[PDB]
Amino acid sequence: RESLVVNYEDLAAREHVLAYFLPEAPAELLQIFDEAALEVVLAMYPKYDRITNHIHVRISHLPLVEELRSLRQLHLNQLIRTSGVVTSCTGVLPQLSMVKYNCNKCNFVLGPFCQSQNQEVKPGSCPECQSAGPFEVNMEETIYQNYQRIRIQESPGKVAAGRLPRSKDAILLADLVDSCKPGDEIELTGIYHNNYDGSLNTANGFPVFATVILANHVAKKD
Amino acid sequence: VRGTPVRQRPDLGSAQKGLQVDLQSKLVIWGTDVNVAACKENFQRFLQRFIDPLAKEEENVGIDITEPLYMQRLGEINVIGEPFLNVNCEHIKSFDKNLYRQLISYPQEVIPTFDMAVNEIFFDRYPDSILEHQIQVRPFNALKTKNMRNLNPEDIDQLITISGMVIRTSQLIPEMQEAFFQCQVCAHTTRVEMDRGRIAEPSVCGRCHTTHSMALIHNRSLFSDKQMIKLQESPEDMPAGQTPHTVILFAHNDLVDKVQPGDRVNVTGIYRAVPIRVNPRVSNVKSVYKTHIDVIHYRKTDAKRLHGLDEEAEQKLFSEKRVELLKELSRKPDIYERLASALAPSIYEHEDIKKGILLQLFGGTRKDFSHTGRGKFRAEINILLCGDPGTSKSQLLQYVYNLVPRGQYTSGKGSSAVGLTAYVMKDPETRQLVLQTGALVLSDNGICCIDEFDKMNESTRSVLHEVMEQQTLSIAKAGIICQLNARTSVLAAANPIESQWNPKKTTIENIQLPHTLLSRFDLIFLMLDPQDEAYDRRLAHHLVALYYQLLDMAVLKDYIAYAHSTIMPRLSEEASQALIEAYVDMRKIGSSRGMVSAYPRQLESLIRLAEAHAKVRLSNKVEAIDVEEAKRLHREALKQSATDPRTG
Amino acid sequence: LEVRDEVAEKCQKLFLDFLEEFQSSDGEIKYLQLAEELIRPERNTLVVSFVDLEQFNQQLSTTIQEEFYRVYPYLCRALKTFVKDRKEIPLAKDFYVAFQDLPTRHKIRELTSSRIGLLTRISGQVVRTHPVHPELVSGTFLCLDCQTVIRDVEQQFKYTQPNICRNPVCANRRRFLLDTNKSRFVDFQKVRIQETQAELPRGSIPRSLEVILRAEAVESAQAGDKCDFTGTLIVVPDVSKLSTPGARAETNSRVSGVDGYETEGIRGLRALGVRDLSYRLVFLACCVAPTNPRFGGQTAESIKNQMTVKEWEKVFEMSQDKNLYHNLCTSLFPTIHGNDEVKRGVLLMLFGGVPKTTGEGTSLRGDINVCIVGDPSTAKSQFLKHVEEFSPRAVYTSGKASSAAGLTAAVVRDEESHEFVIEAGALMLADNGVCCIDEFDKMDVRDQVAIHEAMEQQTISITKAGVKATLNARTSILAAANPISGHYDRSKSLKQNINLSAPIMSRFDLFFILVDECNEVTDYAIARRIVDLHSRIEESIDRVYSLDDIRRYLLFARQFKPKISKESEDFIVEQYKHLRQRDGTKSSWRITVRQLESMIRLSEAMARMHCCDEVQPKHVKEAFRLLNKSIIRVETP
Amino acid sequence: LVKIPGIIIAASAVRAKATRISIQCRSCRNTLTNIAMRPGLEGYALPRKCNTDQAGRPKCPLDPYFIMPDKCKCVDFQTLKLQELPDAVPHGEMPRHMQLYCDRYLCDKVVPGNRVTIMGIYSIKKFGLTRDRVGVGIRSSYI
Amino acid sequence: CNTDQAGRPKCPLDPYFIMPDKCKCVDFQTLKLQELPDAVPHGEMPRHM
Ligand SMILES: Nc1ncnc2c1ncn2[C@@H]1O[C@H](COP(=O)(O)OP(=O)(O)O)[C@@H](O)[C@H]1O
Ligand SMILES: [Mg+2]
Ligand SMILES: [Zn+2]
Ligand SMILES: [Zn+2]
Ligand SMILES: [Zn+2]
Ligand SMILES: [Zn+2]
Repeated sequence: RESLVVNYEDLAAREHVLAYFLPEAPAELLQIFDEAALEVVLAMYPKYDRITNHIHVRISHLPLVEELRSLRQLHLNQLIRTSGVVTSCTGVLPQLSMVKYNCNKCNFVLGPFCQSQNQEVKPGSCPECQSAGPFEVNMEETIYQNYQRIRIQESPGKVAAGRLPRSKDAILLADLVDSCKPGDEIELTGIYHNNYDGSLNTANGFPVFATVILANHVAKKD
Repeated sequence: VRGTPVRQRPDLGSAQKGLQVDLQSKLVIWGTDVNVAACKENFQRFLQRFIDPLAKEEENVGIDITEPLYMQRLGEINVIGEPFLNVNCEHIKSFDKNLYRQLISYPQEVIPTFDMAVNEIFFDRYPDSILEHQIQVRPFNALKTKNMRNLNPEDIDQLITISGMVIRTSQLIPEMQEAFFQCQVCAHTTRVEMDRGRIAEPSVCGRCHTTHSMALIHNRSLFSDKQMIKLQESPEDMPAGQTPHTVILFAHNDLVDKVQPGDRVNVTGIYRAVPIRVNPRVSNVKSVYKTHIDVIHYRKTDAKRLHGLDEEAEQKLFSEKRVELLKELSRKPDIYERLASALAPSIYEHEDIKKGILLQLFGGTRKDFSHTGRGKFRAEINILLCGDPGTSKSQLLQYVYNLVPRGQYTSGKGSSAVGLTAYVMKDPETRQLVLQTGALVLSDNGICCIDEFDKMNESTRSVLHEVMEQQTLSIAKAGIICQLNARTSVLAAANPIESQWNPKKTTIENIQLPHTLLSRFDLIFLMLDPQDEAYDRRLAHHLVALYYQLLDMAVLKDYIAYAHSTIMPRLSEEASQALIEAYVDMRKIGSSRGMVSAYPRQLESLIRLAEAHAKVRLSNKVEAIDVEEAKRLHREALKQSATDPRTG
Repeated sequence: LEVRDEVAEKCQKLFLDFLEEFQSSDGEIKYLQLAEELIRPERNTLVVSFVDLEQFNQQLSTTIQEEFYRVYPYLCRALKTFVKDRKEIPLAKDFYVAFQDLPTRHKIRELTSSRIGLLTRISGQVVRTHPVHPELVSGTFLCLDCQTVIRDVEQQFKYTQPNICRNPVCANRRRFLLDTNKSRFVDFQKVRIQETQAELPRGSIPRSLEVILRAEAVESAQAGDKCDFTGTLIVVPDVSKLSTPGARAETNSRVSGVDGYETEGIRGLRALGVRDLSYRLVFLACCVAPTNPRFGGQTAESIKNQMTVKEWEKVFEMSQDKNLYHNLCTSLFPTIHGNDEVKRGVLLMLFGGVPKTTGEGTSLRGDINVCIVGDPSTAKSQFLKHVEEFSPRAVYTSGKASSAAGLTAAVVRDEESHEFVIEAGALMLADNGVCCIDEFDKMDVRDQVAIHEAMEQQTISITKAGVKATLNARTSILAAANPISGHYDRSKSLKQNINLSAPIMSRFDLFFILVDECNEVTDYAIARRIVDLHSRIEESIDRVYSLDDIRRYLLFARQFKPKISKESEDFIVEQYKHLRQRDGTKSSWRITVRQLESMIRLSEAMARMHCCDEVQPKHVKEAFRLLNKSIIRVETP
Repeated sequence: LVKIPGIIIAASAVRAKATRISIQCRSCRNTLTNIAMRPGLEGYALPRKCNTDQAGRPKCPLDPYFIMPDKCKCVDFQTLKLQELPDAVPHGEMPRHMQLYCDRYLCDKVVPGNRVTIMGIYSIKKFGLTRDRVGVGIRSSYI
Repeated sequence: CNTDQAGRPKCPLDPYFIMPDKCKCVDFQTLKLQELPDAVPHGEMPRHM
């Protein structure tokens, strides 16, 4: 399953300092937890390394649960818990994870560049011919990861008297794809995220930023 | 000049070089023959020495005729505080033809000289007056251009006057006038005024001498106001085959929001031709130029229409002598008959119909029911005419349309629901989706004349229920949902079934209109044809004398405007009792089979007609005579007398 | 030497003095007590009364009003210092100053350019509200030519890069990289408002403009509400598709292109930096309040607390007032004679029942729908207009003037982001309220289907233009219907008289028939009432309770959810048996279990009207009587 | 290599995809015949410099090559839209889709409506690694 | 290239060649000048321009 679910309640009960650190710096703490869990599972079953060579630590039972209407810039880059109903869910697209390239000027295979969720990895020169030539992805050597884009809106039952439900986009990566369906009632724990490419830097536009939620954990309620 | 700021005039466009050329080897401006000094002196002479010989006291209100007209205007300006001097181009032409020609052909140059002259005179006199800005002179009444499409390119960038109808008015466009730059290093601030439509940015700080550190702060600049007026020209010279013309006008900083849709105006402004960019994102411009009018002066006055809402609202509209004359006319015994006979002098012996039309023009008493929580009450008078296509019903509708301001016309199936209420169109000058009004909304505070009301499909006919009941129009479409106001008076004309009133059928079936629609009308006139030799001979002589060809329209306009402005009739006790009795009797008579029944809507119709008659008499108090006239009119129209319980 | 804005600094000092010295009647520092609450997170605005400011220092208030835009940042910094020297708020936290109670109010038509940048207050009707996106207020850029960091460059309602790299020997004016982790953001919402009905001139569309709500004002205005926004008219640059050249900005440096690089055409424009100066008026609202607040101060206790002492005393008096039923009827419809049953039905509609959801999930409707069918000129439209004017969240529409999109909802795409905004329709604006459909019969089936789905499942499902949503529409329906041929026929059934679809008719809780009986007594009474109304306009109306009091009482009572006791159950079943026996002459429409459901809802509405915690046999009896009277007999020769 | 069942709901016209191209320099007119195009949805970045500059000291420009059409070995290629089997779509769900690229003799082999089984390479568009679409590192997949 | 392109492929990056026939050339001479021997300080190498 390549995934390990850890209760935030027990995490705070045992090691509270990390529990406090987690919402403020979700990306870094999650990466460190990923590496630690990978090492522990390798020690338990050394033969497991040949399966995806990567483990995802999901967090459950986050104490503070916000609401889609109550997400403000104050929450950026923090692990927030919300609930909602999926309105749209695109198909499971394949995303670049450790991308390798072909220099289409000498055919050398530029090595594996880790693909981040916020910036399109682009190489510089070719280490062999030192050319900034076009380059092109080498799909045979590249290793991908599942990417699903869902939209979760406020439950109409939870919407107020005079109000329209608000919707937030979320990204499921490589273990959560197709873990929810349009119409499902889901709790989403994820990083309210802003710094990928979303900035209306075009004319006739206020400098507002689009936002998404890097889903770190999903729990259907049914 | 008294140190008061000289306000920039966007209506004159971006300034020019103002280059001067000596015509000898006198000192004209390049490309013109204006001679700013001579022009200014001549305009001062005109302003201080113009007397209109054949003027009339009625025409000029609050102005001593013998004293110089525009000097009195300057006195009024000093009294009030609005630095706008409206000057008549016909007066300029009469005083000096050459000055008039120079003003017409070179407005952008001549007008500022007039501003200078007027300010010099006005501060040489009244030297202690306070004004937010110098005086601006607005010429108008130029030699009327009959058809705006007779204008050749050799008439570009010059003053013209056109007559038209306001179709649409855009939102306010903030036009920059003084950019405010601030250094992002040392915060030194400077201001750059519009040079020729361009703002030359600092490019270097005058404080720390850093290059390209001065950023333009948008909301600390000085801005102007601009508005786009889509006006459908109403030319009086119409050649064969030419279609209606729509023209674009631009109003600047004080004429913004001075005209609403449906308003018929005479606009005086500069005929401007401008390039059009092939794309919004490129600076290439098509070799063909599109023209538009930069507005200088609105004129809401017309000699062949009633007085507009703004004119009536303005207090100093009538002289005391004119007010007393109108009061005398109201004091006459047969003022109602006199006004009715004045209406439509070319149509013979429709006394009751013309009385109904007169009451429609006068309207009822506008009442505020907000506290009651009852909803607006229609004070307008709705009239239906019924008769074959041999009577003057259509002529009456055309006369009302050509008479009233804010008069819209519709006929047969040439209209639709969306085209009568509102729709959405991509503005073909800003490429934005703007909402456009229908005929009913365009005639908001006026009259909609609907000919051939019978041959009008139910989809468009059903809209009139809301207009004639609530005076509102609740358009609830995808983009925006809003309740427009259409306080219009309906003048409908419908034909009988089988296009003739067959005496073998009762009135209701001959009319062929729903009970609800007929009840929404407060007057119905069955223009039946009596087989009377006397009537036929009188009408024949009338028509032949018309072919081989009074109460003046001016005093008619004045009477109606005065009545609307001041008279606000209220119900007296005797009128209230008379109305109650009249409604009960009307219900009793109309409870027959084929008669047009009566409802509380008919009671309200009687109330409105009584208020209208009170206005006609300038009573300011509704009473028994008014109620009796309302009842008699509502009976004679629809001919309750000639009918019987066995309707037919 | 970083030239100082002396006027703004003086304003800042004076405003800080006002904050730290001004006191209320009690004599304590009211704004100190208020700023005590600013320490908590998700709380970064202080509300200050312009009345208090003017009282403390008239010159300061006038300066702020006349130079609001330029001085506002200094006021914010003053508030920041005021909070800091007291408490330990985070160093990076920003504070904002909202102003309220501005004495003067302007009109959206009067929002001219002369009002740009100076404090103002306007009244508008919210059309739609966009989502809450972070906005860039000041970003720190990196130069891609020399890696110099240009720090704290302000954003003027547009993505603005540094005008020039700081490094003197580097003229980079294009290649900058924003540093998001170093930039600061503020909450941002764009809400489209339009001119109110009163302000409309003759023959004009309501002018619409968008207002910008910053932090702490970002979800206070909702579509359809009447709200007063206080802030500053501003201009935001726009790339407008004007076919004609207009105002342009270019450098004053007198450069010229050499042969082969002639500064002409697109190259010349790009070299001179020619850029069009096109602006559009936008409103930057620092605060929003309801135009006509319901309470001077969402459960029953919360509403009670929100009420003032006088308001709650009045509500309690009305609740304790026996005959409150008739009193409310008369107050709501003082100008309508007769039709006591219709008035009672409309009142019970305004109050509503208790919606429920079964264990299986079925949503039992809780709000009642009323349809008035009658002869022409019988006050059906007047009832609809009365309810629209009185009730909040009371929308009105005609039979055929609205489309499906304009009657349920529509979808547009957020012009400032990737998300989708939902333009609410009439049935959404009437959510948790009333929708008044006049000429209900004259509506096309394409819209009757939408209305039926609304009345059926209390929701509107929209799948359009790239978005799917399920809006909630818990709106009661007040319909006005003309009988076929215009005049109701007493010898036929209701279905034969009206042309409403059977599914539509079946779920109308109450159907009131207004037959125009030509009776002398009623004629005289109605004539007297009408003539009295037209003679004594402002007087002649003596409603024992004002509309505002009734609205407050409705808002308080709606929070009550009456129970149903066993005695009430027994009485209900007995009354249903009696009504069924009535059904067994021929009624204008049969009696099914839908009549029992309507009666239960009416009993709940009566209990809620009296604010009782238990449905009582008196309420059940009143509901049964109303329903029985509504169901008329079909008289035939 | 993947074998999947589906139903073709569309089939684009059959067009010409080049398998070989001959590019000629504008200055010296020298050619670079027979450049092996990759198969599938993929493009080719033309050489920026005329390598045959040794025939004369004066040099050819930058980006000098024009593709010569008449010297291209083209083949039939077609685009089809496969839709999941209706009996395969779970109860409450949407039909998944896929894009099919068909070659010389796979063109017009099937028509809209046919229920087919496709054996092919699961590949992503490779066209130069360059409001909506907030994702990064995502390329149009196809079979 | 300045030429107003008519939608064709644009001219190359460095398209310009000198037209020696269409040039106006003038005489130009380079001279060496030396500090006058008397003007040179006693112990000093002469300056050159
Ligand atoms: N019973 C009544 N009490 C008070 N006013 C009435 C009554 N009946 C009719 N009216 C008046 O007559 C007019 C007709 O009412 P309206 O709502 O248009 O009826 P309908 O719905 O049949 O069109 C209204 O202006 C109303 O004030
Ligand atoms: Mg009605
Ligand atoms: Zn290489
Ligand atoms: Zn500086
Ligand atoms: Zn730099
Ligand atoms: Zn070559």
